[PDB]
Amino acid sequence: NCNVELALTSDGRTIVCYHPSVDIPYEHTKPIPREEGPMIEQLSKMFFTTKHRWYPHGRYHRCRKNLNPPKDR
Amino acid sequence: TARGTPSRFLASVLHNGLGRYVQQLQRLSFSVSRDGASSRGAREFVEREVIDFARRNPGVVIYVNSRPCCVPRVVAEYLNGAVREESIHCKSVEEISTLVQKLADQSGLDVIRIRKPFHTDNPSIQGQWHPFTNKPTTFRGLRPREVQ
Amino acid sequence: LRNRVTDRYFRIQEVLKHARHFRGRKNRCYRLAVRTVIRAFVKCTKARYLKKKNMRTLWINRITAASQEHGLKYPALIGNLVKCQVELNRKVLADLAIYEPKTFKSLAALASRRRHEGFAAALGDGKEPEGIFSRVVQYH
Amino acid sequence: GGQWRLQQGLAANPSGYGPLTELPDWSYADGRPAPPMKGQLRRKAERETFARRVVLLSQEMDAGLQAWQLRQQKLQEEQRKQENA
Amino acid sequence: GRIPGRQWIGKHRRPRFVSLRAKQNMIRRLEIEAENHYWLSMPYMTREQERGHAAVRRREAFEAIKAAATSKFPPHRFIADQLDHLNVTKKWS
Amino acid sequence: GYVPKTSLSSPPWPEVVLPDPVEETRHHAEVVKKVNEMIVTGQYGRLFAVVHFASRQWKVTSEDLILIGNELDLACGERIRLEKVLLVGADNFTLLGKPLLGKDLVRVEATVIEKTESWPRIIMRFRKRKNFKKKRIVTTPQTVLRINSIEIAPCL
Amino acid sequence: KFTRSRIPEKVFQASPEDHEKYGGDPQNPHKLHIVTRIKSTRRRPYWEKDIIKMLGLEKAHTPQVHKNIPSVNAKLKVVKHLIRIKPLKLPQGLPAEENMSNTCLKSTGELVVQWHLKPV
Amino acid sequence: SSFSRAPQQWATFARIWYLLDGKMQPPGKLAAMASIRLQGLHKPVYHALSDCGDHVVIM
Repeated sequence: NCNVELALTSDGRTIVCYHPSVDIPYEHTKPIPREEGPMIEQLSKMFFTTKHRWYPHGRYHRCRKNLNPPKDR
Repeated sequence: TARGTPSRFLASVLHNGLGRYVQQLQRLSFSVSRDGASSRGAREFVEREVIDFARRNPGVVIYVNSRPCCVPRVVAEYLNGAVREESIHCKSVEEISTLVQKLADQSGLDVIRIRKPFHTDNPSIQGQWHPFTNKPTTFRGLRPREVQ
Repeated sequence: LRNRVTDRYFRIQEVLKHARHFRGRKNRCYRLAVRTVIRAFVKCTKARYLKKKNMRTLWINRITAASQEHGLKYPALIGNLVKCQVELNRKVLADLAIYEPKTFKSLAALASRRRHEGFAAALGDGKEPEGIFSRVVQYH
Repeated sequence: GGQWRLQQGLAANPSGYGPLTELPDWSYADGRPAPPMKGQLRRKAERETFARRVVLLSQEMDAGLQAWQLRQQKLQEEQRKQENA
Repeated sequence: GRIPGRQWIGKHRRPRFVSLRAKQNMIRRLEIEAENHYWLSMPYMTREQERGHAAVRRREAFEAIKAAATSKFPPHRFIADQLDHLNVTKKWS
Repeated sequence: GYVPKTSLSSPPWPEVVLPDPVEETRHHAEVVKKVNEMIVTGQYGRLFAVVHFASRQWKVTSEDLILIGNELDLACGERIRLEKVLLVGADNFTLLGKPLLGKDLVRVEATVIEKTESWPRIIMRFRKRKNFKKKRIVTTPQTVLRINSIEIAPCL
Repeated sequence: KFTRSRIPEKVFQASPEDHEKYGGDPQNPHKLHIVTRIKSTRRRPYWEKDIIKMLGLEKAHTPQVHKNIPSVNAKLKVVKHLIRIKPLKLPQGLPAEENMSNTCLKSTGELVVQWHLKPV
Repeated sequence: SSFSRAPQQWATFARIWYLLDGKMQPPGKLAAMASIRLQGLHKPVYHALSDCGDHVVIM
């Protein structure tokens, strides 16, 4: 994707760039259409992750996790 | 260290600079001792400087007690309810004066680690990046290897 | 015993409050706590330098990503934004890449155009006019 | 990129001398200039000392050359006055 | 392969080879130092012209050093310090 | 002079011609004029600005906060015109200087929120078997600024 | 053994080709040197360390003014591989007392006596 | 821009599927393109903790 308009100013001290947004054309669009081991295996295959992420952790790790973390924005 | 200490994101108290700056310190509670030696600088501060400090910023209300509960100490109370209890034990007059001026100039938020040196509510004005910002569209929007 | 330490509890607890989040007897026993806490404080002191280094490599990776998706490379964009006297650092360039992509598109186009002006000037040696965006603003 | 900056006469480091580091960072809303930053005060002192040393060394070597010319000229005068009587 | 004693000491030492940036770095140091040879190749005065032109400044610089070294004497002592130590039990009346 | 169509004959990079500066400076003049109309007619929303304050560049917008690691020598609540703006952009256009924008063109104005110090930071030195252990506690002063306004003038 | 090095006079004789290469002329030599340390005095002998400490070149990458006399040239010839030497060119004269606070040193060597920051 | 918080985050951090032709190519250059895409190093949002990798289908 490349379409912007650059222009050095008259005295040549600032660079003015102009860049409107490219809107998606209507013609480029589609219409809207209208156990325990096996559980880890099924979740791993459905989310494309390893099995190791799905086994639980002990109580020591469950307690250090911050329960009201600082939230920004 | 920082992995043992808590942390917070940088913020103001109540949007303190948009419309008007409001003095975020609410009270100061000096508790000097009359016949004392650790409160020598405290008595110097009370005799010399607390009048000028109380006139310099009238948004704070300053209580001075004699024969304290514990030692010469200052108890700064802020608008968000936070209470900072500093001790002026065995401090001279100028150290007490600059500590009080420090207490007047800060907000009640904790002095724990601040995660970012900046905090923007609306960080993107042209629209935050998603993987389709710079990909071009296709004839009727067909993904690769589609027959029709 | 004429005078002996009545105060040692607060010495131990002065060190120990920094070891509470450790694992095993490092968080209780004071020999192990002093060893590991001194180790952790030295690690913090060196990790400031490593923090600045790692932040810079992160900005370099983000600028490289968002310059590859315009066809450029990282050294082209950095070396040609210098030659326009655009003295933006890496932090700002990476954050413009992340949040504000039309400005990074404009910067990539400026870097590419200054690159092409540099190519035309360097290949065409001799008395030739210099390019427009390759103009240098002098400071005295 | 700071090897190209030397070929333009600019500083190698953009944080060196230039408009980024030798203008005031801030000014009041009224328009009053700020009390100057202490980096510029230190840097002006270093620049002053450099110029003072340039002036002093130039004056010293100029006076040394002039003194040598008077030594040679007085030497030849005393020799010519020993070429008499 | 095994190098017997230690990599960079001894009889059989570890092989090191010179890359291209190593050569180019040595080259640019060589160019800087050759330009230094140039700027040292043209003195402005000779030895008999320079003789004694900075004698006065060098002598007064040593006289400043000498008068700093030979003024090393104990500080004064005042009454007001001792009585300002009396002030440590000031009370309110 | 002539080399036939061969794999190493033509460059792999695509040939590009730069336009000669006559119609290019005409194009530049019309673009600068039209951006100047967008500025004077209020065709911008809120503005962002890369601003070189104390020793580092900040992506500053309106209504927001900055932490600075030094005394600024100002009591709390006074406003500030941050000079050394060095990029200012909107939803549709940017203006970036060489290396700065002029003081007649961008006004960025900030307020001093608070004057704190940092959290107590640890400086600990330790060389092993040499009995080398030193500890220092530092608290660096900090000021937090509220950027109030980034307005722009139609001088191009 | 490794001993202090004498550099023969014949390398410090400027050729006309070098006069064409660098911006120097044999008659009318430059008045002052700008010497800068670009290389560390560790893993150098004690005499080179001494001469760097005693030409005022403690800090690397700082400009330092010295005379163009054969004694300073002798010291600089001892330490000519740790330093970079350029001539102090003066486009205006040496600064008068009113102009001397508002001076500057460009990286090309010149000491301008009018230091502005506004564009041309 | 002007999205709600959850869809904007979902749009930023979603992973994409890239088809990669593999006829007459060396395995190393295909591996370069594939590993750059898999670590998420082709994204300005990239971080090693964020797990912003994508799917690559080398046929």
